[PDB]
Amino acid sequence: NVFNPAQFRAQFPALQDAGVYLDSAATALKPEAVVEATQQFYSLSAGNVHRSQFAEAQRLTARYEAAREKVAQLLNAPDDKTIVWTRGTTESINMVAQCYARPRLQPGDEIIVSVAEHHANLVPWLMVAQQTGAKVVKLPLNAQRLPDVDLLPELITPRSRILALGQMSNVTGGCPDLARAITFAHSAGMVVMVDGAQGAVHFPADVQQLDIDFYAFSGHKLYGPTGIGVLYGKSELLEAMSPWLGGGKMVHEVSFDGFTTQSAPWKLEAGTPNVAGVIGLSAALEWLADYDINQAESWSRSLATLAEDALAKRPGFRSFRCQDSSLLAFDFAGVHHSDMVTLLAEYGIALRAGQHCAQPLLAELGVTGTLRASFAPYNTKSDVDALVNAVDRALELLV
Amino acid sequence: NVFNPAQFRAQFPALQDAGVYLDSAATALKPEAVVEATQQFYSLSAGNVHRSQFAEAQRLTARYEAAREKVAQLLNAPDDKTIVWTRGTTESINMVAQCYARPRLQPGDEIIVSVAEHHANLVPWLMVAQQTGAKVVKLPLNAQRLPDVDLLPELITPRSRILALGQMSNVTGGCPDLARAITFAHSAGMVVMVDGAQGAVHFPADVQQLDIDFYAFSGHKLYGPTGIGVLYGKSELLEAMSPWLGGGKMVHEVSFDGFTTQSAPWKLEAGTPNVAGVIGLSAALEWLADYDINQAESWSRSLATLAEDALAKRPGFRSFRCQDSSLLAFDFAGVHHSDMVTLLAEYGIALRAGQHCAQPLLAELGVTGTLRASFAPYNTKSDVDALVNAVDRALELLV
Ligand SMILES: *Cc1c(COP(=O)(O)O)cnc(C)c1O
Ligand SMILES: *Cc1c(COP(=O)(O)O)cnc(C)c1O
Repeated sequence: NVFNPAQFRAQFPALQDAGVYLDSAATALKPEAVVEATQQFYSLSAGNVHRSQFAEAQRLTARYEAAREKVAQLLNAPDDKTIVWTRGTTESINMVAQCYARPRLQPGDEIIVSVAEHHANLVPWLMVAQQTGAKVVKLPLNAQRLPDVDLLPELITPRSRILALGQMSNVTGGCPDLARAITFAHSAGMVVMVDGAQGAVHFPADVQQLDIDFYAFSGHKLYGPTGIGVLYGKSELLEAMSPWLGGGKMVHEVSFDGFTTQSAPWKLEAGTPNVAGVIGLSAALEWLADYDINQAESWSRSLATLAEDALAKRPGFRSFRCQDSSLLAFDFAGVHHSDMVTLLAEYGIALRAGQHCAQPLLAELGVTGTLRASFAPYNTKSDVDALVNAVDRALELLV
Repeated sequence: NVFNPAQFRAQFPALQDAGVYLDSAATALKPEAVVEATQQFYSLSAGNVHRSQFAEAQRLTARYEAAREKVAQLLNAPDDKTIVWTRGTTESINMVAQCYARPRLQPGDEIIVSVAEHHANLVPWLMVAQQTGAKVVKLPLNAQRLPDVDLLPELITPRSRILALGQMSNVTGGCPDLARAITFAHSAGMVVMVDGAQGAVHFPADVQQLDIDFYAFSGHKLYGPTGIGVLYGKSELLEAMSPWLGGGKMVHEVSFDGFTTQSAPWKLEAGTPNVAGVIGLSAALEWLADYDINQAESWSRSLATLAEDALAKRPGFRSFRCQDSSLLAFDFAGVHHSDMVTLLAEYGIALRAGQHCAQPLLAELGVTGTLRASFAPYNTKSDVDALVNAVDRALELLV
């Protein structure tokens, strides 16, 4: 189970054309298993007849049927009925806000949201706050740029009901002390929405050991299809939630006088699922299971380190990176980000700049945007050199 | 632009393995263009670098960027910003209920829902009725099994605010007189949710000539990806709607004090889109545009006729088919549906039985379930013979 970066790399058909692909934290390239399972799914009938490809069809069904269990295995969830399909981390969090919090929250209740949250884990709370007369309370950063979990006892009041906290920022790659935050929140009877969109990729959460109430992530960042994500909830919480969308499949009986719902997870999954997305995510998970994530992520982090140490030698560098993360957000003094993104792309280096859906974090860091190079296990030491060499030449052209 | 069934048929890689595929109204097979565009999308970087497949990458971008316009062209919508991406007809209708109706509806307002509606166009109305103290009012069927649009003046009151009406039933294939219903509803100041999940496939609605307020459909029935659908709304209505999910992309500015939203359609599209679904749907639409839908649908309907006339010669047949539809729902006296589905599948015939997410319609028809064979332009006269021959033998084994 020894991680071999060249073995991992060989599985990604896009890699040759992609150049030096350093934007995995926006979205990941896919291994051949995800490409092939999706191609089979769309190249075969989903019906009950197979005159020549029965083997391939039985595989697809087996991938679909095992898919909740593959997510449960990634999170150490105790059973697969705690896994709910969504179209992404965004939908998952809105489902918790609307189906769990909205029916419960009273005027004046408080929702503590960290300053490092992606918009996905902030906007739905501002909305449900408006809807219920509840209030969003800021969790600030500490001096090392992580949500200040030590502040929580001071910020928790009798009115505190929900904590929304990201396991890992898509800007700094920082992870707050999540075990401690959850200990403090639970002493106060609160429930915690953990945004795992980056955390599931890099440090997938053991939701039992961490006692996580709700955990959300997206397939497309976890080497997998677009349009699919997960909500994990403790079984009692999924049971406590109101239904989400209404329609087929989430009901048992329906008449003009009312309806009876399925139990979770189906209660929360109206209409035709994104079958291609569930099958491709299952394929991504089954492919990923062959790799030790600790070794893969240590490799990715080591490349970010090489890059950050090198870039730190050039005039005007600033890094926003925390905890030797695989994600390297940075700036250069006297450089327009979009110019640098474009010049890097001419050198065959794919990365991005912008606000990263993290306006309050950036405001707090005193910037309007950052460049961000993120490293994955299909990157190499030569990708780091290519990045640094391209930056040198961009600086020469721009500064 | 002469329709040629053999030309249309040749485009579907699944067909050989699929046998005689008669379940298109549950979900459609895909043409090679949708398979290939999805394979390219997942086999290439979505980033800014392409060292060898720049041509393929520019195509994918062009498919994505033209995709709203391809939907607008199918519906004769006046502009592409009236097209909103969803994960399916179900989400589209819930978005209209939650974002348009819920903020407006007062205790006692009335929502008229036809007895022929799929659950997708009934459950979200029962939910928003509960939420707002509004009431769902039944639109009954006439003697020909269509929603009784002539009854509408009698059923419309001062309190009537919304009409939910299916353009085409997924059971009977029946289409109510939609122009007239919309005339009556609009005289009353009401808005109309038109469920087009089947109608977009067979008789795609001209939303201008029909003056449709909201129209919904799903990609997977329109020869296209799972996990993608459309909401069309008149521009003033999309503007009037509250935001749907909160998160990235649907906002401009976000802080702890509030947020400003994009205008429609983006206002209503939080988080990372289902990019593979948008690109594959665009590919399905561009492929479909080469065919005259009138000729294709007349061919599909002609096969359903051949099948229904033949099956009507066997003892115990009952048909639920309306208007010589491409969809043929039926029963045989003294036959357990699931037995017949299984025996047909041994003969290589793929169809299904069940409630078709239409409990109130079935209750009204006096049945618990129907078989349903649905015909598409990739079906043939020999498929009709195969179906009839298999039924004969099933009857012999079962009755
Ligand atoms: C399929 C269907 C729906 C629901 O579509 P989903 O893709 O499952 O959201 C709604 N109405 C009719 C008439 C349908 O056939
Ligand atoms: C990507 C991301 C999201 C949102 O994911 P979608 O797939 O766009 O719904 C939320 N949080 C973090 C930390 C992310 O990186």
